[PDB]
Amino acid sequence: TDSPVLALAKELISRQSVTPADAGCQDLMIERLKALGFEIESMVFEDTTNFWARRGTQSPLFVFAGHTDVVPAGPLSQWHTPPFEPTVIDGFLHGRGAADMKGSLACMIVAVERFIAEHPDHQGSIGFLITSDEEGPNGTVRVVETLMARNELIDMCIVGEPSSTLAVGDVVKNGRRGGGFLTDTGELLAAVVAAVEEVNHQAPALLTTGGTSDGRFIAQMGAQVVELGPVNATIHKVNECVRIADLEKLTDMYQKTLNHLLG
Ligand SMILES: [Zn+2]
Ligand SMILES: [Zn+2]
Repeated sequence: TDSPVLALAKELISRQSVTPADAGCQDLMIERLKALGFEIESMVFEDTTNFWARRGTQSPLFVFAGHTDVVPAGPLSQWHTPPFEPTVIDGFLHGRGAADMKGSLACMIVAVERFIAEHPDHQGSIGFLITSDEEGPNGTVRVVETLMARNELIDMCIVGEPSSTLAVGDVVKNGRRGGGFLTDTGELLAAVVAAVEEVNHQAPALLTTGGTSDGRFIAQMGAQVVELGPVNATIHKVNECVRIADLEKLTDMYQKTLNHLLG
């Protein structure tokens, strides 16, 4: 039987959540998080479902952000495997969303599970901010404005978009907090770099620009933001896939980031 990482990633992949459809992916995540003490707030905007979940009431607020939607399969004649059927071949998990970004979502859930099991008494708070419209040419903005307008301000945020080139964690992208005009302690990037170095024994390359508008918005509003996720060589393409070993590594990097920040 699978690791909980692969088991959950497979589950997510099976749900045909073509933008902006969620197809029940968020309910899967919400069930896992409800079991860990998270309060959940579902929020629909336009044709999209979103949610915000939080565990803890104390500073800092650390958040995992991402989307459940995926882009269309493209030509089925080109697909070696059924696009919405998670298909394991030679150590790789094939399917729409494997890399962008249902793999990372499963890694976020199991990392928080493992962390909350080792550190039930963690500092700070853990949040999830999940949307289903990211591949569009709205949801993030609407959720973030809701949190701001009730003075619930994310301190630090990992966006699990697939940031990597050859191997998971070889690149991460760093947001500029408030566009580079708010003070920035570097506490998040230090934590993530620390985690990536433990796992890979190599520092990631850094980009300071170029991520998603979604993450750029979170940073502009005041969060420290880092994008860290799987290899992106196959995103939005036929025969999208992810190295399963890299999903185990990413889960560890997320758990280790949590240790450094909260544990
Ligand atoms: Zn994405
Ligand atoms: Zn995408």
